[PDB]
Amino acid sequence: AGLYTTYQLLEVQRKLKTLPAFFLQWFPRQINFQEDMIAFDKVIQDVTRV
Amino acid sequence: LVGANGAGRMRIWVNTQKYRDQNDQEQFLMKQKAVMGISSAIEGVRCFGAI
Repeated sequence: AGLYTTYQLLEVQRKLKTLPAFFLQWFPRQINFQEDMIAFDKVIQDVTRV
Repeated sequence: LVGANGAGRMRIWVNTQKYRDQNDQEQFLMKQKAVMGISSAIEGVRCFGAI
């Protein structure tokens, strides 16, 4: 002590918050396209008719 | 819905298929507010006339 005390430092306590992947587990396919847009087609074929 | 020794047994089916009408509308194939009980002893016959 005297003028000022001495110190022994222990390890740094790092509270760290994450946000784990719960919704990404249904999105498996990755597409790294360089073009502009992404075209889809959906076709419904009504056959159940008398 | 069987009793004990295979007695009085009932098999419950639920049918909600939907055909498209003659007038192009959705209609329930099996009637929804009703109960039908059919056996395999109806012995039905597919009739086919002349083309």
